[PDB]
Formats: sequence, structure tokens, C-alpha cells
Amino acid sequence: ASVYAWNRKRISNCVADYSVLYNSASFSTFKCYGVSPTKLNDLCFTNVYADSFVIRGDEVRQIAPGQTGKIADYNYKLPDDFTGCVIAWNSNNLDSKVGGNYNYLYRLFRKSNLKPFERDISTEIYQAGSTPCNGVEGFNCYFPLQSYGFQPTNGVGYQPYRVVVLSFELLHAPATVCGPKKSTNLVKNKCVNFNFNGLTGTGVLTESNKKFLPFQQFGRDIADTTDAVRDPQTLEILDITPCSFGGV
Amino acid sequence: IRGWIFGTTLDSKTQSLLIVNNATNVVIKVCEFQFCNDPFLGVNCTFEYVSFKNLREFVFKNIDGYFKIYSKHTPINLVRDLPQGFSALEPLVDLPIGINITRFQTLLALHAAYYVGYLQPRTFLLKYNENGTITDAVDCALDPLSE
Amino acid sequence: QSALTQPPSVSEAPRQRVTISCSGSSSNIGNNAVNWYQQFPGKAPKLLIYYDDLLPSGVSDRFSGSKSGTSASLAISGVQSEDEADYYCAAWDDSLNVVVFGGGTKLTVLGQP
Amino acid sequence: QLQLQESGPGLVKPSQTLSLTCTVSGGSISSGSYNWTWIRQPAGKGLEWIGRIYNSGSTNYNPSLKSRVTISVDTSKNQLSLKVRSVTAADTAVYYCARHCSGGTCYPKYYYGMDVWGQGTTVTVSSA
Ligand SMILES: *[C@@H]1O[C@H](CO)[C@@H](O[C@@H]2O[C@H](CO)[C@@H](O[C@@H]3O[C@H](CO[C@H]4O[C@H](CO)[C@@H](O)[C@H](O)[C@@H]4O)[C@@H](O)[C@H](O[C@H]4O[C@H](CO)[C@@H](O)[C@H](O)[C@@H]4O)[C@@H]3O)[C@H](O)[C@H]2NC(C)=O)[C@H](O)[C@H]1NC(C)=O
Ligand SMILES: *[C@@H]1O[C@H](CO)[C@@H](O[C@@H]2O[C@H](CO)[C@@H](O)[C@H](O)[C@H]2NC(C)=O)[C@H](O)[C@H]1NC(C)=O
Ligand SMILES: *[C@@H]1O[C@H](CO)[C@@H](O)[C@H](O)[C@H]1NC(C)=O
Ligand SMILES: *[C@@H]1O[C@H](CO)[C@@H](O)[C@H](O)[C@H]1NC(C)=O
Ligand SMILES: *[C@@H]1O[C@H](CO)[C@@H](O)[C@H](O)[C@H]1NC(C)=O
Ligand SMILES: *[C@@H]1O[C@H](CO)[C@@H](O)[C@H](O)[C@H]1NC(C)=O
Repeated sequence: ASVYAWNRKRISNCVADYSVLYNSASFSTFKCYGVSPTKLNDLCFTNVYADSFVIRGDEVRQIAPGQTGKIADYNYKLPDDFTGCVIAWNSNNLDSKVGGNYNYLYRLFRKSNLKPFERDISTEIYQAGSTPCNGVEGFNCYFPLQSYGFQPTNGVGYQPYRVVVLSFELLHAPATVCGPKKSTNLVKNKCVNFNFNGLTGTGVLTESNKKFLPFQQFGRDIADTTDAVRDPQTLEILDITPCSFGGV
Repeated sequence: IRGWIFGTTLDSKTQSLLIVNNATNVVIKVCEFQFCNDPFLGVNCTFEYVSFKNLREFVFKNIDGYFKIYSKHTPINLVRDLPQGFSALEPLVDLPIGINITRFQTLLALHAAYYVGYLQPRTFLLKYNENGTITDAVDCALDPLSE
Repeated sequence: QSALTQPPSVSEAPRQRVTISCSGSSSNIGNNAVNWYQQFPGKAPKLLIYYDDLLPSGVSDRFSGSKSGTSASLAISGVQSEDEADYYCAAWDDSLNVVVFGGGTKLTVLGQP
Repeated sequence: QLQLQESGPGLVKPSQTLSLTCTVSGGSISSGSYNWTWIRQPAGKGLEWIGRIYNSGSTNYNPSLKSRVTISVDTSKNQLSLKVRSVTAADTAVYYCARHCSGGTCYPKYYYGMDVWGQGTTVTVSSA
């Protein structure tokens, strides 16, 4: 979509695998604010918003907090406390035609600057002079939207770029979007430090004949200590016997 | 009875949990649905899921924004009233909706009695059998013997 | 008048990048569009960049304009012998009620024989 | 084929009135949403905005020269003229005429840009 009519995708109730940003080296601009990309697969968020649009190279630098310009003020504005990442790559092969791709537009005039995360698609004739425009164009009466000129021979600053802006919010609500977590192999009959669905401890993991119900995940003994767990990958019940101890 | 509606105004102004079970497809939605003056079934969404002889019991509670649903299905042979006996409800669904739910309504299929109770912070003694199934319980405030 | 200030001359090697800055105040560049013009010796000025960063048809895409705050800049990636001229920045000053032009910047490509 | 043609006397006598012309060819002068301005440039120095004319007569001049300048438009002759009264040696410059677009009926739509310029007539203010 165009930058003035930027499209927003809502990410909710799914494990967020960010390895598609790490592996894919086809990205030109990758800048994060308020959060680090490495410490992102181990952090939860209430919601994640994915904003996508198209601009030129000279305007990619404007997609950042504390920036000014036509794009930052009239098309897409990021707050001063923005917490997220900005990703962009050269899309000259896709968003350029031999006769010039004019399908991507941008707002040229506006009576005021956009608020953070505001989407203005109104085509009201901008009044720049004293004479009021009654919906007609002419003297100091301009159309608010201008079309980009995307040609294959354009300079790198004037070539099209597809931008994706991921924004992370954390409210006083449950967080449904966190991030994947690699698992390791399971070792039986040895003293190990285990972590089952966030429950940690030390003990010997052995096979068991305890018939857990489908909704039951952990077992406990009379002392309220953990007796057994169900392996989250293979639905078998494993006994937890604390590692041998005593006295000499 | 094929569904339930939970919310505050049930008039498309706020988010309202909608659960519908039509034949073989269980449908759960939390959209801001515009409901009729008297919702029934004839014979800005943030979540969507799609999958007398029968007693279907449910418990709906909201703890710190989590909507917890428990249920148990059992065959019965009684039309007049609730069968007497004990049966524990296992959890099935936990939706982290974070929605303030104060009112609810049922949904009837028109070409089924239902009961509404309320939970209290009581202390219970739960009896777990050898298979981990709750078979009895003591309400620690029903009477001196239970205490 | 002399609100917009440009360096009198800037020189760089062929196939390099040159930036021509244009310093003003909030009464012109801060709240009004900045236009750039190219003027060859003995000829009239030619519109090079209009409305801060827009490029007219027929002008090489090696030219580009930018604006941040009360200052504008002109970038010519890939300097060529064809580009030797005087470059003026222009803007309407709200205080003076006047279209203000800079002093001009003379670009001399260095690799000339 | 939008071209502007300037004509005027190369020498003007001091304290007398200077008069220039800027004839528009290939089109009409009163068509689009344009500000027809005048600009002079002393040899070796920078450009100086003299004034402008728009709509159907309204004008706005440089305040340092507002009282001595007059800018008219002859629609029948399809030209705009410049009048500079009580000239001095400081008024010796190369004078240009250009059009400044301020609207949506400009072709091409170069907003705020001085689209088409004149070739420039050289005025030398001296009695000799
Ligand atoms: C070609 O020549 C013409 C004529 O000289 C120029 O047109 C003038 O352009 C200037 C600047 O672009 C105009 O000045 C601005 O006009 C607005 C006045 O409108 C008022 O009235 C209408 C209704 O009648 C209201 O809707 C409106 O809000 C205003 O109340 C102002 O809004 C502008 O803002 C100024 O005031 C605010 C405070 O209110 C300040 O904060 C701003 O910073 C700013 O100072 C401003 O006054 C002027 O009106 C135009 N005149 C005419 C006759 O059209 C063209 O600009 C020129 N083009 C080129 C390319 O040179
Ligand atoms: C759900 O209910 C809680 C409690 O009634 C609301 O929390 C209130 O939030 C406002 C401002 O957000 C505070 O001024 C109140 O003091 C809070 N209440 C309490 C008891 O502290 C919460 O906002 C409600 N959620 C929605 C979506 O309405
Ligand atoms: C997870 O692992 C189990 C064990 O092999 C397998 O049966 C199951 O299909 C796996 N999950 C998915 C989604 O394939
Ligand atoms: C059941 O309800 C859902 C939700 O309204 C609807 O989309 C679906 O078509 C209905 N019928 C079946 C067979 O799922
Ligand atoms: C959609 O619902 C959410 C509730 O979390 C609310 O914050 C948001 O403003 C709603 N949007 C619209 C367009 O109603
Ligand atoms: C537990 O389940 C087994 C079959 O899995 C059954 O034989 C046994 O009777 C059950 N225990 C009780 C107390 O009913």
C-alpha cells in the first residue's frame, strides 16, 4: 500500500518466530528502537502491529522517532517513545515499471502534522491561500496526494523501498505473543537440571506408569513437591526422583 | 441450547465473547457483535476459533484477565430436575481475553432448562482417587461436621 | 535578502558525491518550501529541485534534495563535467514577504585536464 | 512550447523610468494558477526577487523596492511588463521574468517551482 494509506496487520495469539528476520539477509535497512532484536525471541508482548508501505530511499531514514519530513509529518508518524524495529529493502525490481509506476502515492500537503500511528486518507483540497477551496482545485488549492515516480533507471534515493514497521506494546493485559524457544534432547536415568513448561528443578528422569489425565500436566506428592511431569513433545509420563544425596 | 454470550452491553459497543456449537462445529469468537433484541438460532475481532439424556455443566470465571472454562458431559435419565450426585469438571479452554464480563445470556435453538449459580471464596477438601479423578469433596463451611 | 547562505564554491573529484547545504531561519526554510535552481554561465537559472525534494522531468536523477529543520541540502551523486554551474536555493520568507535566494554555489569538477 | 520573450532598452538614464516587457508565447498568460514574477541579478552577485502579479491585477512587491516598482499584465498583447522608476546605478542588473506556480491547474504540476524562465535582458543604468 501507499505510505499515506499504510496497511496495518494485527499479530495476536501465535508464537512469534523472528528467525525470518535473522536468516533473510535480503534486508537493506534494519534498525530497532527501545528493544534489541537478539533479546526478542525470549520476550512477551500483549500485541504486535505490523505496518507496511512503500517509500523511496531518501525517505527511509524518516521512519524513526524524532524525525521530520513529508513522510514523518504527513504520511506515517512514530511516537517519541516508540518501541520496535524498522525494516526496509530495495524493491526496485517489483515496484517499478518501464513507463513509471505511479500506483504508490503520498500525501504532499496537510494543515497539521499527523499524530503517532495516524492514517489519513482524506483527499480534501488543501487551502494554502486566503481564498477557500469549495472542493475545487486552482489558486492555492492543491490535491493532497502526490504520486511517486518509480522507474528502473531511478537513483538509489528515488528507487522504491518496501518498509515493514513492527511495533510492540505491553499493557496491563495478558500477553499472547511471546516468541519461540528451542528445546533440547531428553536424557533419562541421569541427574539433570530440567525445565518443563517453565517449571525447573534437579532430579533423575525415569519412565513411569502413572496414568495422567489429558488435562493434567504435573504431579505432586504428599509434601507438595513435584513427583512427575508429562513431556510436552511426547505424551509420556516421567518420574522425577531427586538426585542421590546423603552423608559420609 | 447451542451457545452463550458474555459481556457488558451485548450491543456491538464493547467486546463480547460468543460461543456457538452448530451440529459438529464449535465456534468461539470475541468480536463486537451486533446482537438482536432477543438473540436466538433457528432450525474489530481479536480472536476466532472453529473446531433428558445429556447433562452439560460449565463454570465460567475470570481471574486476572483469564477466562477459564470447565465442563463435564455425562449421560443422565431425568427430565424433572438436576440429577443428584457428584462429578468434577475438568478444564478445557483458557482464553487470555482480559475482558471485564459482568452479564451473560444463553442461546436457544428455536424451530432445555438451565441453571445459574455463583462462586464464592469457599475452602474445599478435594478427594483424589488412584487415577487422579476427584470423586468427592467437603465444603469446609457447610456445617460443623464438614468443618 | 541574504537569509539563505550557501558556500561560494564546492569542488570534488569525478564520480564522487557532493552536498550543497542551504542555511536559513524558521521564517523561510522552517515553514516554507525550498526550491533549487541551476544557472550556467551566461544563461538563465534552470529549475533543478522544486518543493524541497521533487525532481522535474528531464533533470538527471543524480540530483536530489533534502530538508531538515531550518536547513536544506542538495546532493549530486556522480559529479560530472556537465554539472559545473551555479546552484541557488530559494524559499519564501514569511517575515520579509519575499522569495529569498541564496548566494549560490559554484560546482567545479576537479578531474578536468 | 511555452516560451517567454523579454524585450527592453539596454541603456536607461538615471532618475528616469525603466520599462521592460515579457511576452508569453505558446499559450496564454492568464491561464493556469501562476504567479508571474520579476527577478534581477547583478553581474557576479545573486538573484533578487522584485515582485509578482497574480489573479487579475493584484500584486505584491519587495518592500525595499515596493514604492518604485510597477508590474502590469496586458492580456490582449499576452505579455507582462515591468516598471522601475527613479533608477540608480545600484539597479544595474540582468533582469529575468519567470512564472511561479501556486495551484492545481499548472502543467506540469511543479508546485512552488518557477517553471519557465525568460532569457534575460541586460539593463545598464548609466548616462553615458
Ligand atoms: C502566489 O501569490 C499568492 C498571493 O500573494 C500567494 O498566496 C498567499 O500565500 C500565503 C502563504 O501561502 C497565504 O498566507 C496564508 O494564508 C492563510 C490565510 O487564510 C485565512 O483565512 C481562511 C479563510 O478565509 C482560513 O481558512 C485560514 O485558516 C486563515 O484564517 C493562513 O492560514 C496562513 O497561515 C498563517 O497564519 C497562522 C496563524 O493563523 C500562522 O501560524 C502561520 O504560520 C501563517 O503565518 C497564511 O496567512 C496567503 O493567504 C495567500 N494569499 C492569497 C491572496 O491567496 C501564493 O503563496 C503565491 N505562490 C507562490 C508559489 O509564490
Ligand atoms: C476493567 O475493570 C477494571 C476495574 O474496574 C478497570 O480498571 C480501572 O482502570 C481505570 C483507568 O484505566 C482506573 O482509573 C480505575 O481505578 C481502575 N479500576 C480499579 C478498581 O483500579 C479496567 O480499566 C477495566 N477495563 C476496561 C477495558 O474497561
Ligand atoms: C510433535 O511431536 C509428536 C511426537 O512425534 C508428533 O506426534 C506431533 O505430530 C508433533 N507435532 C506436530 C504439530 O507435528
Ligand atoms: C456455525 O457457525 C459459524 C459461525 O457463525 C458459521 O460460520 C458456520 O457456517 C456455522 N455452520 C457450520 C456448519 O459451521
Ligand atoms: C477494537 O477493540 C479494542 C479492544 O482491545 C479497542 O482498543 C480498539 O479501539 C477497537 N477498535 C475499534 C476500531 O473499534
Ligand atoms: C483407573 O483406570 C483403570 C483403567 O485405566 C481402571 O481399571 C481403574 O479401575 C481406574 N481406577 C478407579 C479407582 O476407578
